[PDB]
Parts: sequence; structure tokens; C-alpha cells
Amino acid sequence: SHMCDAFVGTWKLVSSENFDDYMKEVGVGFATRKVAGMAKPNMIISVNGDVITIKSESTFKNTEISFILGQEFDEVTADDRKVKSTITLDGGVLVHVQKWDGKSTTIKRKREDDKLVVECVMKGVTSTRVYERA
Ligand SMILES: O=C1CC(CC(=O)Nc2ccc(Cl)cc2Cl)=NC(=O)N1
Repeated sequence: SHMCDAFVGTWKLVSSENFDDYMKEVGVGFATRKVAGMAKPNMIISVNGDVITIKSESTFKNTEISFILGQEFDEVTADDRKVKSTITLDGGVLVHVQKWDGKSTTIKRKREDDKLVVECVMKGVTSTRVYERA
């Protein structure tokens, strides 16, 4: 086993707060914000050796990243930013930093009770998205 095991499985979105405002801060345009904010994604997290895979499946888009902790990779986000991403495991929290155009956003994923809580931060603006097991 791995500590990273508490994240493995299939998760469904149960609540969102401030996601439109987070997307505005990131620079997402109107139409994409409207359709992406309507989405009710599933997150599917799996581990195979050192490689972690995070898939997001919804009616808006299906995305998949695979990565090794601490090792930078290029990511095309669902809103079509070309970013440089690094994901680390800090005190039990997956911390995902995306860099592009001199900007930065951080997405933290953590286990809290039976939920997986995703916190997305762009300067002063935080969105909190709560998932539970499917
Ligand atoms: O693993 C995650 C990551 C995340 C941030 C995100 O989804 N960003 C994003 C997604 C689509 C679009 Cl159009 C624009 C942006 Cl900023 N929220 C989540 O519930 N789970």
C-alpha cells in the first residue's frame, strides 16, 4: 500500500461554492464558465506504481492526467490553458500547482471524513468543491 490509497476510487461531485468566481479569476470566458459550471463531474483516481492518474468525466469534458509526484508535466486544462503542472503530497494533501503566462493557481485535494474536498485558489479567490464516493 500507499498513503495515496485514501484517494483511490471513483468520486462524484456533491457541492460547489464560488467556482464561477474562481473561473473568472483564472480568466475563463463566459460561455465556457456557464457550461463548465453546470457540470457535475466524476473524479476517478488510480495509482499504478509511482504513476498517479486523475480523470475528470462530465458532460462538458473528459480529461485525464497521469504524473509522478514532484515531477513537472505539461497539462492542457479543460478551459484550454497550456500549463506547467507539478503535484506533490504534503502532509497527506495532494497539492497541484499550475503555471502559465506568469500566472499561478493551486488545487488542493484532501480527504475529510468520507469526502474528498477540492480547494482551488487563484490569488484571493477560493472555490471549494466536495466529492463523495460513487
Ligand atoms: O480536480 C479538480 C480540479 C478542479 C479545478 C477545475 O476543474 N478547473 C477547471 C475546470 C474546467 C474549466 Cl472550463 C475551468 C477550470 Cl478553472 N475542480 C474540481 O472539482 N476538481
